[PDB]
Amino acid sequence: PPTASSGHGYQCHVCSAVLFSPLDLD
Amino acid sequence: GYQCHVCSAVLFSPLDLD
Amino acid sequence: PMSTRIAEATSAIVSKVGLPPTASSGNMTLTSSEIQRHITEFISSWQNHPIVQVSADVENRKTAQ
Amino acid sequence: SMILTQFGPFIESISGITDQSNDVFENAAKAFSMFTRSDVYKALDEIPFSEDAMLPIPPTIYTKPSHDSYYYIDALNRVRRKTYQGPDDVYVPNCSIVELLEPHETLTSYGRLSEAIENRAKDGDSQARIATTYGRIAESQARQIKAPLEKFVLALLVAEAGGSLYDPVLQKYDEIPGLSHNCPLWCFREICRHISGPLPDRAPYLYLSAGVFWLMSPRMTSAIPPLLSDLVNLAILQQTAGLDPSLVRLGVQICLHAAASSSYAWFILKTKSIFPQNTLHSMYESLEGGYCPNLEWLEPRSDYKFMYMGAMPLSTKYARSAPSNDKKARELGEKYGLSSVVSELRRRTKTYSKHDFTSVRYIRDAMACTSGIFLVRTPTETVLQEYTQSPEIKVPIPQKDWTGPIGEIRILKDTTSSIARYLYRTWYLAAARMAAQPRTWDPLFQAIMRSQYVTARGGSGATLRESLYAINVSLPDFKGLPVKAATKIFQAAQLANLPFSHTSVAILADTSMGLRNQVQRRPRSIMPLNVPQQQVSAPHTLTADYINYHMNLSTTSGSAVIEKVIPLGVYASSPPNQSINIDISACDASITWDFFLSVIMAAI
Amino acid sequence: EVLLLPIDHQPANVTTPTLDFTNELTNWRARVCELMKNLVDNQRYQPGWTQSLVSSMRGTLGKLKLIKSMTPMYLQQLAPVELAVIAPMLPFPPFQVP
Amino acid sequence: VLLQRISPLQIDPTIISNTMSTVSESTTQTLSPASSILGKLRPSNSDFSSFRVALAGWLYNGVVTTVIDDSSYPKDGGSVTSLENLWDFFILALALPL
Amino acid sequence: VLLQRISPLQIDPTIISNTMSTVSESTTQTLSPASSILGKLRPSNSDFS
Amino acid sequence: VLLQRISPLQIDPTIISNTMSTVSESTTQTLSPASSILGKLRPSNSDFSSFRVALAGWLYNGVVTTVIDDSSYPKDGGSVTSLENLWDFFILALALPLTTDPCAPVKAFMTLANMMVGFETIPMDNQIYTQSRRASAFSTPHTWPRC
Amino acid sequence: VALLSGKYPPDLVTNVWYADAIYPMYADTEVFSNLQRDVITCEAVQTLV
Amino acid sequence: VNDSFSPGNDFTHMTTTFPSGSTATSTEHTANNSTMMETFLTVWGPEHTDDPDVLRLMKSLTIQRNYVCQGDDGLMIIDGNTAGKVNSETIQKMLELISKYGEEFGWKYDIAYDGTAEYLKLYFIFGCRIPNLSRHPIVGKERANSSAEEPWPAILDQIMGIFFNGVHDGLQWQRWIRYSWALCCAFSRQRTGYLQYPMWSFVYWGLPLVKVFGSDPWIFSWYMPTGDLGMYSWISLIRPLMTRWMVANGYVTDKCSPVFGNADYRKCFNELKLYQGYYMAQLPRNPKKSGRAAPREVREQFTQALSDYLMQNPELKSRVLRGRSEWEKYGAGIIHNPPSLFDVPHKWYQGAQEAATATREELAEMDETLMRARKHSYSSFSKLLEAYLLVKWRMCEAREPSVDLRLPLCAGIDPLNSDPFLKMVSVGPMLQSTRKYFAQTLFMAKTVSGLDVNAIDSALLRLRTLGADKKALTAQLLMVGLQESEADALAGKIMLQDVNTVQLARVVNLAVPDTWMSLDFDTMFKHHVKLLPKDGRHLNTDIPPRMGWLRAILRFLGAGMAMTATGVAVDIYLEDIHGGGRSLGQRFMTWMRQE
RNA sequence: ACGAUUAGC
RNA sequence: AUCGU
Ligand SMILES: [Zn+2]
Ligand SMILES: [Zn+2]
Repeated sequence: PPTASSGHGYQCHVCSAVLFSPLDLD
Repeated sequence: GYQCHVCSAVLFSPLDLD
Repeated sequence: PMSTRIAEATSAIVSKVGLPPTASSGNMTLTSSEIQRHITEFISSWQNHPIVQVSADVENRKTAQ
Repeated sequence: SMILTQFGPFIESISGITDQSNDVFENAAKAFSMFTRSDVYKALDEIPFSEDAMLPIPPTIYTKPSHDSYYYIDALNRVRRKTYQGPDDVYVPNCSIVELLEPHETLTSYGRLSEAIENRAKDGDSQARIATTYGRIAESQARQIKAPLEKFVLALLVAEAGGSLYDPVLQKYDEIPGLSHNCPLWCFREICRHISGPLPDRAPYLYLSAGVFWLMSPRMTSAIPPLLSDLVNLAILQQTAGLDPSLVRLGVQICLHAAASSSYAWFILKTKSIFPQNTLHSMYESLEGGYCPNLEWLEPRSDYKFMYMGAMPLSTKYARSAPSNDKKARELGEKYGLSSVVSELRRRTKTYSKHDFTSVRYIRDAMACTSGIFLVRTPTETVLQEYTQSPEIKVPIPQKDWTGPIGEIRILKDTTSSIARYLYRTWYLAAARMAAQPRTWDPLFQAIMRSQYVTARGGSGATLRESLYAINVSLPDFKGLPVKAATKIFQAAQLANLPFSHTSVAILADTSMGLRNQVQRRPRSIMPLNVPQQQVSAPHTLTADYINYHMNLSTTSGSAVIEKVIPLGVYASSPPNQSINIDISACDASITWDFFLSVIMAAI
Repeated sequence: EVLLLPIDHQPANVTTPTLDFTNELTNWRARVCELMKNLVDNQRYQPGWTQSLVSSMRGTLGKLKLIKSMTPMYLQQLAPVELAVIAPMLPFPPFQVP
Repeated sequence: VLLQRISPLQIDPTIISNTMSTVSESTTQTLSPASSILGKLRPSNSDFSSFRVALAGWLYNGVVTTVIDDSSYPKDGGSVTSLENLWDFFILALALPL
Repeated sequence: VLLQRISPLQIDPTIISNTMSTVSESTTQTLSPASSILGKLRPSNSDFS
Repeated sequence: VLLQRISPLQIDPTIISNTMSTVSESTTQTLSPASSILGKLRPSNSDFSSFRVALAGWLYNGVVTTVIDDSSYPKDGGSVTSLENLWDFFILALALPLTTDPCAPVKAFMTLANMMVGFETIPMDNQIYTQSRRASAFSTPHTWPRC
Repeated sequence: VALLSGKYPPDLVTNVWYADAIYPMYADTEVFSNLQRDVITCEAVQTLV
Repeated sequence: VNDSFSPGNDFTHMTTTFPSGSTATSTEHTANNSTMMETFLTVWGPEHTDDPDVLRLMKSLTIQRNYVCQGDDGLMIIDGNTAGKVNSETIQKMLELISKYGEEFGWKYDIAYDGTAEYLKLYFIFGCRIPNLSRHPIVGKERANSSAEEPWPAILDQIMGIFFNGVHDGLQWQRWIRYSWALCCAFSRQRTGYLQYPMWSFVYWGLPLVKVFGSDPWIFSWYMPTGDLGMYSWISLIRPLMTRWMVANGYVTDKCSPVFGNADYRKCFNELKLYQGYYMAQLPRNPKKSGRAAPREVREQFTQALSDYLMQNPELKSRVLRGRSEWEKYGAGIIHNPPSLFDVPHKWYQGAQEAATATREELAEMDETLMRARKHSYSSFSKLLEAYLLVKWRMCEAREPSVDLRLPLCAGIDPLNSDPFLKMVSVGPMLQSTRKYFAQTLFMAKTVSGLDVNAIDSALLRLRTLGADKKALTAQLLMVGLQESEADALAGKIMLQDVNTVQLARVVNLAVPDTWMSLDFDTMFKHHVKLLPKDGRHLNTDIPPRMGWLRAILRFLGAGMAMTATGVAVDIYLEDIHGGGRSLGQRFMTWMRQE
């Protein structure tokens, strides 16, 4: 059940900051 | 990825974390 | 202006019934949602104070009379 | 846009956009290191300003007279500035400086003070002495900045290129106008453009380690170097505090009026209580609500035990009952041609009738809008203006109320009708309770109190050695070692073997001078007393410590806002219990040998 | 011309008061502390606690019962005087039920 | 406010701090009654205006019935095996008669 | 999973932790029955199917 | 000073610390009687000067009444549940008999009677000079309690 | 907290303290004004009926 | 007066003003102010007044109750009666009386009656502080003489001071942080070759950082403790994400670490220059002109002169010699550098040599030291930081508010300024003067100049924790100069007593940061940081009954994390210690046996 | 023959 | 405050 996420991150639309991973992004 | 709690180590395969 | 800016900020930070409940209705990092949940708990704890629940800064039309 | 092209990653790093790493930081640091001042001014010119950022600039800042008609030579062959407005017009004149510049080598468009005038003053000419004194004083005025101002301007430009910042708690962007609404920065750009003129160089002056260079031009005056720092301070404060544009525009108007006057420092000293007296001293003429702390500080008083018990609503009867501050404010605004600013402030103040956050923020902005610079003036003038005033005693102690001299002290009989009897009694009881109290005889206490003044800092050792050699007593000298020879530790080492009888002559030595500038206040002169002269005044400070520790309610607080009695002010400012501010003007010259010291020495 | 009080009033015959424990509030506090002590000393509860913690609780209860507070004395013999002084001049006269 | 301005008594919680600092207890224990009660005895929102208002409510019992707020009671019943709840019960029982 | 939709019995698994936190024991001891029972129970959230 | 010049008695500055360093205690406990008394009874040898002043005051009791200072008494009232107050009571009890104050015994009784009110009560004469007055406020010869 | 912790000033005399604290209040005399409004309220209700 | 701005302007001047810069000036000024105000309130006042109400007011207040004076300035408090606030006309007449009274003996009171309060340049209205922004200029610095400015590390220190001054004045936190970072980057590079300070050094100096390792931007506040505690706080806050970020890109090591796991933190930190910045930030920022070569026997007679000056009374020298004797008997070098009265001349000589101009060779040595520190590679952190990282914490529930959210306590802090507003509302301002509270912690009130009371107390507490005989403490106190009986009694007292967290903290070099001193930190240190975990004893966080001083260090270790994070201050519970309490205490002891 | 001189806290 | 000029 611990699911860390690595790589392939992108930007967020509400705040223009860039996140590390897609799961962290969502 | 899957991360151990007592020591922060990320193990890719879901089964070797146990 | 600064008055409406302060009012908007206060409303945003603060603002987030009698009916029975129904079925219809380890390695912890630091996160924006994690801060938000503490902020919500703090503000709920403040709002649930008996003195705050009835305290007012300006009197109404009949207390002055 | 050149800032963006040359700094792309760095803004995104420090604005919460992307990650903050070291390579981007080092590249940006290198770009900061290699960035010419003219390039800074070009990037400044690239700013697309708007209206609401433009305030008229008088034409009289540039066209100013010379310096000869402002100084003169009095008796005793001394140089000082003649006064035109009272006895405080002794600060730096706003006159032109161009005719005193000789071009520096390796760059034609910059110069410094000419060595010809320096030599002609050295060998004894009068006008040359006046010119070099004016040049050095203007240099000192211009040299009151931490670092070259272009670095701060460029750092502000880079920081504000990021735009609005998201707030994680408020979940929205911060609504603060951009650089296009920055009035002080536009004024800075306009002043630099007008001074530079056809010349390719755009910096009005360049600040080096020791000395600065002036860009010669007929429009250059001596009021520019403080004005530029003032405008940059105002712009930084506006950007980093969310100051409203109107108050900043009023502050810039005040600064420009000060520059256009006869003396910048004198005018800014005369007008230093415009904002605090119109805004802080006049709010809440009519209250309808708000919350104030219900402080209550306990009966144990010397320990400052403060307790906080909720907040109580403000009643209507807790209005401003103090006498109105209108007449003197209006008169001051009329005297110095600042009627519009005062009227605007008074009209704006009356619109706040509730003690919410907005009124407090408006007060903070108003107090922030005042001009903060380090006033500077010639030491021979601060000495002649501060150390010549004497107290005015209208009812002195009668001559018949004293006795015969105990050496050089006459005890004051307790049958006197003067008010000094109670002061004498208090000091006498303090001295007795000290002398009976036993810790003042343990050798450790004496060693500590003897080592209090022994500090690695100057204490006028030259006068000490001169006075002590005047009686043919020789003190050892140390040569070849790298210790400083002008410190009190050196004096202590020199005064080791000598007894008190030989060193008692040095008590009457002539103290050396000292000086340090201060913000919006006249500079203070300080006289450091030599080591035996510190020593001889031990019982005075000790009984004063006893008084301040037991007899009265007082504090000996520290330098920073963190180490201060903040609660006491919060308690004293609450509406139910109003307070009075009592200040003593020129307390240094207050106490003399006529009344205070005369009573105190006998009491001790 | 009569005002009621939930607690009884016993006037003071001296103008230099000082701490004493003879009044209902201090009696109530002492009895609560004694009841807590008896609850701790219950044979169904003492074995559940360690030896040192029982002594710590007993000492805390004793100090709490023997604390030096003048609030009970004030409520007994000075609060009614202030209430009766304030009550007449007041924008809303006292409205009371027995 | 009038009572607070006229009364000679003033509230000072340092007496409790001193009388609980002078308590004897062992360090190796896993919970300390003195520290527990000291932490519990700090009012929420740091307001102490719930006592003068309580006194002023005596004048008006026909219209105002001053009751103890819900949050004062323990969140879910309680347990005498728990020292924090025991201290909460002490507070409630000592404050109710006012 | 059908009975889950109907049953009003909700777990707050912190009940055991809260009721076991306030248990008197010395630090010098080496068994800690509260820690033993907590480590044996391992209160989780999915342990109700 | 004349007493100090010729008196053979002297300091011995280590007896108090030597007789407290060998007290068997437990480091787990928070309160420590030896560390409390060693801090409450700090010697500085101005004590000997004060002692000789008190001793020389014996010769003049018709003009001088060498009462004990008020600061020595516990602030407000003491508590028998307080180790510091108990040690202060010990210090006061040892110090009082050497004074020339006629009302020394009643003060010695009241310095203990004060610090244990409520815990242990005795009757008083009037309600002004009650059981919880300052022990130093019993200077008059006929303020001695009938109890 | 208020019940458990509260002390008087170290040296007070109750009659002097109350005579100091009560005087300002008595001078204000707004007690008299209300009575007049009560009279006119009673007259108003009676004339209304 | 021999100035430099005007040639041929040397002269002498006789003046009657009381000297400024003397030892006794401020104390006697305050004493005289208090005495004159008291005599006015007592005798002069009623003798020159007629109205009854003003007399009633004047008989009511005394300087012991409501008057606070410090030097030139002063403040008087008029308390409210039952009928509201005191009438203004009586106050105005009394102020006129004060003005008349002050001129009799040559004083001109500058009296302002505006409804606000001013004291030590602090402005308050209706119980709300107001920081005067203009009094603290950003680009200004006072210079009296025409001396040249100090080198570049000095301007680094000045920029850090500017940032701290902005912190105390309550600016817009996000914008102020961004601008401080901009200045940081601007002033970070200087040529001689070129020298640069890696960002991490500036972070170690106390400047908060915005967004690293792909975390959430604007996540750390500036209440970050400066120094080592500060590094631990943010590293422990963001560790489980730091390890993930390290592993995600080319940093994997088969060895498992108790702190970071299977991530090659060594190579990553060396590449990121984090070790380089952390170590370089500790180097001195002034030229080491101290220790410059001196001909011998001259320094010797100099030091002998200071030694003779310091100790003229033989008995104090006898005390020091005894203290050294029993120190050699018992100390046996358990602590490396015990302070003593004989080393005061050496410190005075170093300080007197320090206040001098530095030659070019000293600056060259400084730049060589910085370059060598930058070029070097470091295997691991300092011992204290590695010991701190072994502690894990958990944050469950936020504190209940300590101040009403509608009460303005200070300007600049409001809903527009989220972080300071939430921090002050959750924690609360300090309602006690910090000076007395800090004073009550010290064992010795004052010491001879050239020695530090903090150093003496730290040595005493180290000699307690590292087991040592009582005699060692007696010898140390004798070496400080205390009398033998008092030294013995104080050592006996120190041996067994327990002391609050601040003093114990000093044992490992930890002090409350100057930023926290505006808030009520003591209550958080006492109550809202609990060493017992929320789910009982874990048998791993078992502090032994010996080395019980570990609790204070753990309290700051938790409090740094509790205060660093943005938003509401949250109650924090101890979770786990890797090596065990006794192992961590052994690490602290083996560090104490150093320095 | 001139020259990089200062408080207290 | 003499070797800087
Ligand atoms: Zn987003
Ligand atoms: Zn693992």
